[PDB]
Amino acid sequence: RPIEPQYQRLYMSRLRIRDHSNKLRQPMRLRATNADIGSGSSSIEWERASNRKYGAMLAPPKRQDFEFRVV
Amino acid sequence: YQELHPEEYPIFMDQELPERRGLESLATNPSKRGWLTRWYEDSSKYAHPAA
Amino acid sequence: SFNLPRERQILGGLHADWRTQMKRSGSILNDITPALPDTKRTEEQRRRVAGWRPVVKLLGDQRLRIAIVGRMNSGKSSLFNLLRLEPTVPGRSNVVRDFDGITRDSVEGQAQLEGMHFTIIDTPGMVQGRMVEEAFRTVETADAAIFVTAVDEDIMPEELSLMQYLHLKHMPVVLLANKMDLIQEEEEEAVLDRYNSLGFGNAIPFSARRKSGLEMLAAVLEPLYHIHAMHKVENDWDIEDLAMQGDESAMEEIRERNCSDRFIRIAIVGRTNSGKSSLVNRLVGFERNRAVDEKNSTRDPVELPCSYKGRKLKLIDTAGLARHRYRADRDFIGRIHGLSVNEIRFAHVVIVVFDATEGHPNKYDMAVLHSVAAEGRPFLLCANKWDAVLDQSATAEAIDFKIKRQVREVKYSNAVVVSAHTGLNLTLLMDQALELYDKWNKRVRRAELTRLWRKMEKSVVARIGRITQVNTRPPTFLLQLQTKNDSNTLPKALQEMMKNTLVEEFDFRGVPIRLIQEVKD
Amino acid sequence: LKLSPDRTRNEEIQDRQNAFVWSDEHIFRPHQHFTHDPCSWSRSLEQSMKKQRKLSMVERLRSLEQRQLEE
Amino acid sequence: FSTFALNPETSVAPHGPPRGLVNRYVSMGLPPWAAWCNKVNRYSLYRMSGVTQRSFLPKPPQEMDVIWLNERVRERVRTSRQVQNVYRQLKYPYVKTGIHYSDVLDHWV
Amino acid sequence: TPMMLNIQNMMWWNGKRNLYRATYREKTWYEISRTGAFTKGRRPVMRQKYSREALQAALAMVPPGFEVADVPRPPQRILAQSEGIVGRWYSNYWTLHSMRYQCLLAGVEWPLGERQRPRTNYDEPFFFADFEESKARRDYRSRWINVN
Amino acid sequence: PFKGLPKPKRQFGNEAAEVIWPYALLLERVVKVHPFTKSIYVYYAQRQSTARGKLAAEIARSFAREFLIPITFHNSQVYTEAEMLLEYSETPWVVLHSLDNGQKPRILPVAPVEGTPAHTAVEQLLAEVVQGCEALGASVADPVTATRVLNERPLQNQYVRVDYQWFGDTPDERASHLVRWEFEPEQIEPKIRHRTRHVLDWLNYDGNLPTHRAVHVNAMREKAR
Amino acid sequence: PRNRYEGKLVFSPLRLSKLLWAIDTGRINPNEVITLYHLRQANVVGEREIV
Amino acid sequence: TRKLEFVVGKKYPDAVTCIRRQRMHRPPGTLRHRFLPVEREREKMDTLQHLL
RNA sequence: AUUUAAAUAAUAUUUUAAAAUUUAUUGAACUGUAAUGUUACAGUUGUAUGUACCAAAUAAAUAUAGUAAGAUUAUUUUAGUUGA
Ligand SMILES: Nc1nc2c(ncn2[C@@H]2O[C@H](COP(=O)(O)OP(=O)(O)OP(=O)(O)O)[C@@H](O)[C@H]2O)c(=O)[nH]1
Ligand SMILES: Nc1nc2c(ncn2[C@@H]2O[C@H](COP(=O)(O)OP(=O)(O)OP(=O)(O)O)[C@@H](O)[C@H]2O)c(=O)[nH]1
Repeated sequence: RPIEPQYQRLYMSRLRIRDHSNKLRQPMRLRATNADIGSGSSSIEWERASNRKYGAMLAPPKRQDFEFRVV
Repeated sequence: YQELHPEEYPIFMDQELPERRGLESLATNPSKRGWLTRWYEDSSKYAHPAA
Repeated sequence: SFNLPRERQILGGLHADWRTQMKRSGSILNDITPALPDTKRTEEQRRRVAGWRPVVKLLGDQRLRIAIVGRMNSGKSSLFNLLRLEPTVPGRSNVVRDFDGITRDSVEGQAQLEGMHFTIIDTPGMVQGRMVEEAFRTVETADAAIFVTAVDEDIMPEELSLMQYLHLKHMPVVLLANKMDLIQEEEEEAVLDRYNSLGFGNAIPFSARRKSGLEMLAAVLEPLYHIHAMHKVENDWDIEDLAMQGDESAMEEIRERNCSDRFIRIAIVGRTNSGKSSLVNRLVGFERNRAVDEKNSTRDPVELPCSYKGRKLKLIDTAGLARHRYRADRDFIGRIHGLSVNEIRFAHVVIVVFDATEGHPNKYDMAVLHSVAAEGRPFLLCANKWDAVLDQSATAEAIDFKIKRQVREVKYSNAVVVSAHTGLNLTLLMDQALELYDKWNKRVRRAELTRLWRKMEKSVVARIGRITQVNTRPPTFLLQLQTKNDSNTLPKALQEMMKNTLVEEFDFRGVPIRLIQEVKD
Repeated sequence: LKLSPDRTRNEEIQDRQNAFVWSDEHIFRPHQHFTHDPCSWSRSLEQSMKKQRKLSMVERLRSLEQRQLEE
Repeated sequence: FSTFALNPETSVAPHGPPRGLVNRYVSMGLPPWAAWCNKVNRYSLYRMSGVTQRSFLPKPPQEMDVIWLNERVRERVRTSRQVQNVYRQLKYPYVKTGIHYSDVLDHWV
Repeated sequence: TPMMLNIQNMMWWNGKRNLYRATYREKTWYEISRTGAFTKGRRPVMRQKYSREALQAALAMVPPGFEVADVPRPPQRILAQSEGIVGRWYSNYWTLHSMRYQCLLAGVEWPLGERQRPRTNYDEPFFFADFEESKARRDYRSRWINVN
Repeated sequence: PFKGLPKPKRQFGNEAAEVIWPYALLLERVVKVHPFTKSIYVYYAQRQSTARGKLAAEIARSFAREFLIPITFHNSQVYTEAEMLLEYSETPWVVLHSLDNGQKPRILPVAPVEGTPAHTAVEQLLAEVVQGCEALGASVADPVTATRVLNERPLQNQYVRVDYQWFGDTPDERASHLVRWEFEPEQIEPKIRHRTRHVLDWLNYDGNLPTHRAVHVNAMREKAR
Repeated sequence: PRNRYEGKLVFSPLRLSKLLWAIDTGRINPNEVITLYHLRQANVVGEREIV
Repeated sequence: TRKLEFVVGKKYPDAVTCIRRQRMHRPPGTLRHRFLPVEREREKMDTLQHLL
């Protein structure tokens, strides 16, 4: 059942407060989505960073090497 | 990443197979036309290591 | 040639298994201590135990005695607590856990299945493949035995040896399988076939969680109950016929007066290593319980009926009381502390043991004494290890100083020195306990109370005109206030002074007293 | 509220709810074995729960029986 | 049967730390359960990695009269009963007066 | 102890400094923390790109009776650097495999061998001793069986 | 020393199962056979009339005692057994089964060459047995069903009375010198009242938690002293 | 609810109508086997939605 | 109470109310009260026995 | 996953003032002791006081400034409710 509109407004305000001058900017989502996760990597400075692009953290871990030691 | 940036890989780097979740859901799913359906259905690979 | 030295990967000497790390951590996490093996009894110790004498007579329960035996985690404690039913001491539940050897000492309690009243005994599980001497004694005393086994663990050479021992001793034993809810029909067939081929006979299925087999178990025991009743009545007829001797006449007198009277619950309390188990062993005349140097030697209360000087009673030993600081870290010992407190709350007399080697009772000892006083049980204080303490006079002076410094009725508590190994003043301790119970049940005259109050008023708010003793077991006095203002009660200092006066005059020395402020209406 | 119980509240609830046995709570005539199964879903779930665990005793007995049969 | 027990057929969603995080901790060289920490940032990861030794000696190397081969004073940290606060305490090695006998000197030293 | 007490002793803040620290730190804690610049995650390690003749000369100077399996991968707490052909480069794990990749790119035949030998069928020897307990787990047959 | 393990078969040829096996010997003898192999049964005779028969029986006994328990230990899905028959004979044999119940078991005799050392004879017999197992596994029909049966089959090496000397009793102790990525999140996840508290106590790292006021007071007192 | 745990398969939508519109306009060649790389190069999708 | 009055007022606006404020929320006149203090929770059983 | 949008931008958030507390340091020329004007002892503190505000002095700091308070720079204006 939907939460009370007052509390929903309070939470949406807490999401809005990030950028207040820009009225065109839609409020932040409760849970991050693909576009929000990928925008940072899409930016140019991150566009060059190949290790953080296309959901690198979201994807499951890479297979470790045949021989692996930590000492 | 390799598919989106083939320029950076002059040679076909060994492609790791997906995880167990991927194998169960998509890669080896006849309904989804998983690209590993044929490999999963094969039997010689279970028959002998050589195959 | 080109190789690196072998070396551990995880740094700091840690372990990849949080369970291994937990067991390394220890007490704060694993509160339950491991199984206690049989103690090393020397030849001299055996000789001294043989030389001991029983200061009280242990009574053989006339009802059928049935003992449950088997390996650890076999469901024996669960079956025991399902069968048992205590109408007089609620909260007597044996500790049950998934660990091994949780039951430290043998326990006994009255149980009934289908209107058949008998006494059932739980014994510690096999440890090192050799049951403890207390378990052997209890099994031998018991009239019948139920050997309980689980299905998630195949039979073991320890169980085979126990079965052979029971066969050698000719103990009538019935085989039960207590975890049949974890097994399926096809596997049930095989396990039941193995149990049948064992040699005893058709193993009765049972499941403690499902409470299945209780109705079936009763049918198996009913022949034993009937034959035991026949033997009991035969013994009674023989006693009646041979009463002319005099010893049998005295036995008949005992067996009549025990029914004509009611048992008095004497509960022994103390810290983990006070020596209450040794004290009860000395009192009963042998090592019914087990005493070890380990702090928390026993984890469950034990009750032993017995008669002292022709007065029935049930001597009770408790696990031990620990401070909240320790209990919070180790809740489990907190559980056994709660179990002990439950029995203290229902005892008719309480005896607090404190090791004399310490030199004087501890603050926690005084706390326990005040707790029993508040509960309203005649409290007695006993200094143990008196044969080991060095400065007897200094220890006695310290004990007396502590008692005097105590503020409430505990100030009147009587301290007695008792030694287990040597066995000193045990008869005096029992006599004092009986005297305390008599004072507890003592009665006072209304005229005497009124005259005493009048004299006190002349000797030293709203006055009172009528004082009477309403209750009997805990002596409670009702004092009526000559005012209709419901909040104009008496000062706590005044009521404490009145209680002290009553204790001093009517000899309620080791007995707590209660007062009720009543207003007219 | 229980200080050191072997069974948590959920475990106690499970133990009390599993005490129910339709076999004792009702009767079942032979003709019904071929046309009716009151304990279908619950009994299937119970059998699956039993399968979840693996009993060393029964496994060893079955393995020994199979070894004897092989010869 | 009981509805308070998860059905064997049902599969609850994964909740604990993922294989990626556990692999990061293992690569750092810690047990998998070491992934259970109240809070962790880049600096905390560097601190708990162990590549840097946070120990010391009572006196500088040119003044330490006692023979400390590799033992150093180390502070151990213990959380309170509530995880809100932590207390630290320094620990020193077991200094035993070695009364040895040297063949060359022929006399106990 | 100031560090235990969490006292901010910094020369530019209060003119003080803890006495248990080191006066010179070659690389700050952030530099130590950044591992991608220290390990072989994605970064190339040998910047030299030799020609076919140079690769052949390197393989010639490599001594006989040497296999790639004889050079274990260095642990993670060791800098992943690939020196040139300065000396016995075949000892350096990263330089060896970087030269292997360069030879693969250039079409130069690689005689040293593979890092791991896949044993497809059951052939001699039939019994082997592995006191390190790694060969049995790493066996291709075992991996194949587990996957199946 | 070890309790709860199943009791090994008490045949006259199954002395290896009863004898305690040091872990060093098992590590030295590591034999891998096709897991579709189900059971290996070596059968030899107590006494042999002919000298060649006696040699064959001797090499069969040596092969059993040496490479029978190791096969079971290192496969965990193969039941290996040896039996001595109170009967004259000169042709000891080996019976190989497979997870396919429809597959006829294979019989491999012992055929010693004119003259060779015991070590060479045992090695040749082991090679022949391994080749036979591989051929049987390859010829098994319905390999998918065979693999399912392999998954469903229990471990047959539970009766081996191994003796770990210095490697460690637990698998973690034995593999302490290796990194194990094959962990289960559910198993590793600590399950205790304060798992974070206990983890931080175990490994001395503060979860960015403030120091204790008691510690501050003690430190100030020490500074004063 | 709807927790994006690591390894969860949360695919970004790709409207079949959008793909057909791209083909009709001419940014995607029907004669070739379409792939995510081809879509990216044709610019029918942006880097924001390539997770 | 607040809950009852608000529910009835906001749902049944034309709801009549029958109350005597003088004797509402008070005990009857033929009722006597006795608040007995107890030094500790243990004395409560003895007080109850005395009352009975 | 039957099934309609969009200008990917982030950095900020009055001002003055809490009995503050924290870190480090100095002061026995005043005062209070012991010693015979001088010496020795000092802020989890020396003997009412420790240099004309003893919760001392000096140096550093912008603590839940919030549920203290005060101040807050741009007249000629152009639309809804005045105790719910
Ligand atoms: N499935 C199932 N489990 C049971 C049953 N009865 C007991 N258990 C389990 O067995 C464990 C052992 O508990 P107890 O039988 O009470 O312990 P005990 O009988 O005193 O054995 P010891 O502690 O070694 O002396 C308990 O934690 C229960 O979880 C049963 O009927 N069915
Ligand atoms: N020398 C001596 N020691 C005694 C005496 N009475 C008790 N003890 C001590 O009590 C120890 C045995 O422990 P227990 O008798 O079981 O008493 P406990 O430690 O409290 O055990 P539980 O009450 O069952 O928890 C012995 O090691 C003795 O040191 C005594 O009269 N003389």
